[PDB]
Amino acid sequence: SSRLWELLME
Amino acid sequence: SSRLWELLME
Amino acid sequence: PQLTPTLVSLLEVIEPEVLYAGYDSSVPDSTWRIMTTLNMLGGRQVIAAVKWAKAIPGFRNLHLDDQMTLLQYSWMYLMAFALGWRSYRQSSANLLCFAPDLIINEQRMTLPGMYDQCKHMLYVSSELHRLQVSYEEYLCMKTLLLLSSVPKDGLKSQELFDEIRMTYIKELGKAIVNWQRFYQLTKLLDSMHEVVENLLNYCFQTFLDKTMSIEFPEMLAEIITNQIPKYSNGNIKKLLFHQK
Amino acid sequence: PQLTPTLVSLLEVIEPEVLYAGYDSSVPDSTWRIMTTLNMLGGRQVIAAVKWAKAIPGFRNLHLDDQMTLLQYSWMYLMAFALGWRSYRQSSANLLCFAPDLIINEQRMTLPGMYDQCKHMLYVSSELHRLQVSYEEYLCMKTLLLLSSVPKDGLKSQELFDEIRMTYIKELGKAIVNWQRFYQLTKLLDSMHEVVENLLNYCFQTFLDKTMSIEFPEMLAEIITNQIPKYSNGNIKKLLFHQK
Ligand SMILES: CC/C(=C1\c2ccccc2OCc2cccc(OC)c21)c1cccc(NS(C)(=O)=O)c1
Ligand SMILES: CC/C(=C1\c2ccccc2OCc2cccc(OC)c21)c1cccc(NS(C)(=O)=O)c1
Ligand SMILES: CC/C(=C1\c2ccccc2OCc2cccc(OC)c21)c1cccc(NS(C)(=O)=O)c1
Ligand SMILES: CC/C(=C1\c2ccccc2OCc2cccc(OC)c21)c1cccc(NS(C)(=O)=O)c1
Repeated sequence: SSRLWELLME
Repeated sequence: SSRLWELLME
Repeated sequence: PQLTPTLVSLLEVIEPEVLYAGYDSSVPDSTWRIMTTLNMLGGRQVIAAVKWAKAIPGFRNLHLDDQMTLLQYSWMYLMAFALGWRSYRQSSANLLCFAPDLIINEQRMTLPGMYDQCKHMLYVSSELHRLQVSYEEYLCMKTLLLLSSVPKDGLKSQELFDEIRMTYIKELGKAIVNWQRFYQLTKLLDSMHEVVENLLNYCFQTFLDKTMSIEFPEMLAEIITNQIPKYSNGNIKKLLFHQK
Repeated sequence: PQLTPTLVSLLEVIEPEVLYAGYDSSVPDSTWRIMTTLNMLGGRQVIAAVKWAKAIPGFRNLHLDDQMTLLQYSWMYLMAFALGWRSYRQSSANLLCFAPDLIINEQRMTLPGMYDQCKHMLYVSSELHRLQVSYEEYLCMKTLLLLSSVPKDGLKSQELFDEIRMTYIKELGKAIVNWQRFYQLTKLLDSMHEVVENLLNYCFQTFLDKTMSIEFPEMLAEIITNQIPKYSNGNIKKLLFHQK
């Protein structure tokens, strides 16, 4: 979720 | 740094 | 007259409980090391898969939440299929090529859970070998595996998702151009739902086992935490090329 | 007439290079496991130390950047001193109590680097035992260890930091109330700079060794990455109770 999200948002 | 920062900002 | 050490009372209050290492000597070191190393490589692979997916044409066009959803549902599909491919490309019987420096021999697997997972993987590898899957067919099939599962109520960008998925199915048919081959490769894609379901089950078992306490990297741990309920909620809808 | 598989060319372009596991069979499994487990517990301890520090009176009053700085410089001081304390409290000769389920015997340490680190820790433990340090003195000394190093050019909240540090020194003197004891305990605090410098050196060595490839949790890895240059920049100023 959170770690995945900030990787996706990069 | 970043992981430490968001732990400190909590 | 007498100054009291008032802050030491507060230092006592805030002192946290002792941490446990999770160390159990009953689990052999070899076992703990290969599982831990596999989880660590696994975590790094999910990262690679997220950066790969952000570069797939059409993928960035879906809503951020759908991209999130597709990656959380498909990470094990992407990893297992790429493992089958690298093992097939090595050509050695019973060898699983997790990485160029970590080639596991299923015939050296003493841990039964790991032995069972490896045998299923050997079926994936055996199927790519039987069908002599080309690199081009493989790339198409891998992209389809990113689009194989959806939530029960669907995605926010359902129409666009269906358009993109349709495009990759057509892409697979072109790379091959006999229709027969298509039926067989899409049948192999369909069979991956069963493979992954066994891999996720072993993964979920280990992730929750607080006695073994095998280490998991942070991002693999968040994705497993978010998924476990869904694998019991009946919230995952598997997309099948063929019945049933 | 002939449809080309155009997307497969882009699928080829974006396919990432194969990941390496980092696995080296020359390193024994026992070795890899204890180092990995220690780093994992270590990472969890830094988290605990950050939550502890946020609860220390006065600490939250400093600028967020100073709180950041103090934690990055002191994490190894906090960890080594708490390890010395738990080992002293166990009373067994040559035992290092990393956790209640991970009590290492230095006399079973086959890896020389780990053997050397453990011997220094046994000196910390031996000193707390010789001086019969009480829990109250320990809590004060632990807080002082959070305030033992500063950046070369100082902190953003220097005046307030000096006021807070002064308060904890006074707190230590009260908990004891013979001045002699104070000199001896503040001398033990001073000697921790040397202990930690050896521990950080072994830690930095392992962190950079890509052949051993011992695993480190994410937050320990970021703090080590930020610190390594500073441990060579001459950017750390050690605060001494006594000369020299
Ligand atoms: C029209 C859908 C079809 C097949 C099919 C289905 C999906 C994708 C590709 C296909 O290619 C042909 C193909 C090839 C093998 C098997 C197939 O379905 C079993 C299909 C089919 C269905 C029933 C009978 C036949 N003909 S035959 C003479 O092979 O029995 C073909
Ligand atoms: C997520 C990484 C993973 C595997 C893995 C790891 C690295 C590269 C490719 C992989 O393919 C899937 C694959 C297939 C078979 C075995 C695997 O590792 C055991 C892997 C896996 C699968 C199931 C469970 C676990 N973790 S555990 C051992 O703690 O229960 C890991
Ligand atoms: C005034 C600072 C001092 C000591 C001192 C220094 C810092 C903190 C606490 C102290 O407690 C007394 C104390 C106790 C032992 C050693 C000390 O410095 C060596 C100090 C001192 C310095 C020189 C001589 C003496 N007197 S004696 C008779 O012990 O030689 C004391
Ligand atoms: C940061 C955790 C750590 C130690 C540690 C770990 C858990 C609890 C208390 C600790 O006290 C410090 C302490 C003291 C002696 C030995 C330690 O672990 C080896 C630890 C440490 C210190 C130096 C190096 C390394 N990592 S390595 C082995 O890869 O080079 C870890």
